[PDB]
Amino acid sequence: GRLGFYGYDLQD
Amino acid sequence: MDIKYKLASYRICSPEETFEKIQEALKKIETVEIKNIQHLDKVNIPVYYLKRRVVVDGKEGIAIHYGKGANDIQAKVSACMEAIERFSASYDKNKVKEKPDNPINVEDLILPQYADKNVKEWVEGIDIINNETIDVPADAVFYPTSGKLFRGNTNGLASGNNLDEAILHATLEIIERDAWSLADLARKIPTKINPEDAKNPLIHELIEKYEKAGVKIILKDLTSEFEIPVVAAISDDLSKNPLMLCVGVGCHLHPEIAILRALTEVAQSRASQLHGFRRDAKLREEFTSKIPYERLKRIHRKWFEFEGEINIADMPNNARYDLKKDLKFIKDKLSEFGFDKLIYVDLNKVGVDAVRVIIPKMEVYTIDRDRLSRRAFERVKKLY
Ligand SMILES: Nc1ncnc2c1ncn2[C@@H]1O[C@H](COP(=O)(O)OP(=O)(O)OP(=O)(O)O)[C@@H](O)[C@H]1O
Ligand SMILES: [Mg+2]
Ligand SMILES: [Mg+2]
Repeated sequence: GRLGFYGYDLQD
Repeated sequence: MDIKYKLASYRICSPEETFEKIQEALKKIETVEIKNIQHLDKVNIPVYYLKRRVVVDGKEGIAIHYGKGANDIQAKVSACMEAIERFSASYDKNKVKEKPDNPINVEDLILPQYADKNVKEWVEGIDIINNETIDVPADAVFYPTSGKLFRGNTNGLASGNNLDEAILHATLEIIERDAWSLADLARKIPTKINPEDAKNPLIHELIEKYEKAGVKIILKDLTSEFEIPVVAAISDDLSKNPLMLCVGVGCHLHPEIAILRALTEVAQSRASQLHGFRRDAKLREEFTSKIPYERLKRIHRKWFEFEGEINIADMPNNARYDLKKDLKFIKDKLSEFGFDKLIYVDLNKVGVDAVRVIIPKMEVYTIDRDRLSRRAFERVKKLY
């Protein structure tokens, strides 16, 4: 879906 | 001017010194390996990982942290200082207050529809705009969390060489993700940045590294109302590999530092994808690799298309190479636009400065799609 990225975590 | 390292880092001391100073902390966080992974990509830009030992309730495991930079030591220190930042963020009962003395309005944090608004765990912070203590929810401070108020995330965590350095970095990150949130909502992202007039030699070196590797880079201006540069660097690989459609987003008072950070983050995104160690990287490998390239370029149209171009000379530059003065400027801009609180919590755990910054009303939609305020739409209208 999204562009590749880096910099954060988010819990599900 | 306490910023001694201006060209790439914008830090009070050298990356070499930072690495020397954090050796004890790196053992305290149970570091297992630190490695360069440049070789996975074709762009020749330094990207590091640090792997550390973790226990997730029952079983032993590994947490990984990536690092980015214009040179080797910067990328290595980046990985190390992320790992230390993230280790420092874990729940600490000694900081928890059950009765809030001066509670924040929890609504101002921008809550998901499913939010449990009954906060039982609070943490004391300092609002450095208004110079007063304030209590914020534990869910907004630690990482990971119970996730009662909202899903735990790492936005506004930062480490640094001193307290002010960590605060500035975490503040810039809050500004970054707010601006990225607005860009994600926007139907178009009209403004391209032409980096030709960069005074910084390292921007040219990086742009040239992408060209020779056959990676097309577009720079987009995401700068919000505060005149604090936010830049997206978007990679488009001539190989047409869908996984190499990546974004890096940099934010700084100096526009050339923002651009440097965007350019190195692109390489970091690409390399962590190719590494395939993280859950998100593995899943993107499995599912997104089957998504046709032209569909992705079509989905993310706004990132590649542009209505106009500006030069770096057209971009605001309010950097003063001094932390206290830089923080002063930002405080003024936040207050100016109704962001009347800038809160930090000290999270120093292993002898290294680490903080959470909380700026109520700043958007996090780019991270958590469940959190978006009514005011974002008007902001998008105004800027885009
Ligand atoms: N030379 C350095 N000295 C002290 N701390 C550093 C240094 N380099 C990076 N850090 C810290 O390491 C962590 C990661 O920094 P990095 O340079 O990778 O930016 P970042 O936080 O990934 O940027 P973004 O907000 O765009 O994701 C941050 O906590 C940052 O403050
Ligand atoms: Mg960060
Ligand atoms: Mg970023």
